[PDB]
Amino acid sequence: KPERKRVSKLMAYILRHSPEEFGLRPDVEGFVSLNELVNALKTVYPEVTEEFVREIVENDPKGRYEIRGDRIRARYGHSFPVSLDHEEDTESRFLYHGTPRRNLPSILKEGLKPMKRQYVHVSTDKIEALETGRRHGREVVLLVIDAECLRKRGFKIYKAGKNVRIVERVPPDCITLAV
DNA sequence: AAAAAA
Ligand SMILES: Nc1ncnc2c1ncn2[C@@H]1O[C@H](COP(=O)(O)OP(=O)(O)OC[C@H]2O[C@@H]3OP(=O)(O)O[C@@H]3[C@@H]2O)[C@@H](O)[C@H]1O
Repeated sequence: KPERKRVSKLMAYILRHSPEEFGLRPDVEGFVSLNELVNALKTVYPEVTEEFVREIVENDPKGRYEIRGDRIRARYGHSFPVSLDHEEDTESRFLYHGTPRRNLPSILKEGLKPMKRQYVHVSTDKIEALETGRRHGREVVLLVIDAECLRKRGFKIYKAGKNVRIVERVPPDCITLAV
């Protein structure tokens, strides 16, 4: 549990935020070579192996990582531009976003913005949305989003994880409730 | 900061 989480957090740093600090160059789809990631991870944790990383990918409860052959990427969460190929979510009526209550006045004025990432992240699941908001602060509000309001304004929603969804932005008129 | 830990 403890060693996997540390290696998994470093993987997220490398694959979403700072591949260049380790000498890696993602392609336009966000993939790096698997052996490159293992060698990068080894300069911090020298006991990491290809099989140990493959384990983390297959057991990740959110679907954070994707392996295609000898290539690996994070599926969402990037702060550098990636051309993702996820399928569109056309079925969800409501989506959810958890956030510290202190952010609500700004969000009611501007809607949800991607901030430092490329996309706004939301969830199909209320618990997962609230647990994500709790990363940033103790007092959290659950935002309910009308997904069809989003599609009507042209902001298509993509299936990035099991429950994770990404969208360009969420205008304030599409936030129906804050709980 | 699933954005390492010091
Ligand atoms: N207009 C506005 N004004 C002020 N504030 C705003 C805002 N519009 C939005 N905000 C808030 O700014 C924060 C950005 O934080 P940021 O970490 O970029 O986003 P999120 O909290 O959505 O997390 C994403 C992934 O991170 C985890 O890692 P994971 O476990 O792999 O997956 C999960 C998950 O999918 C956030 O509080 C948001 O409300």
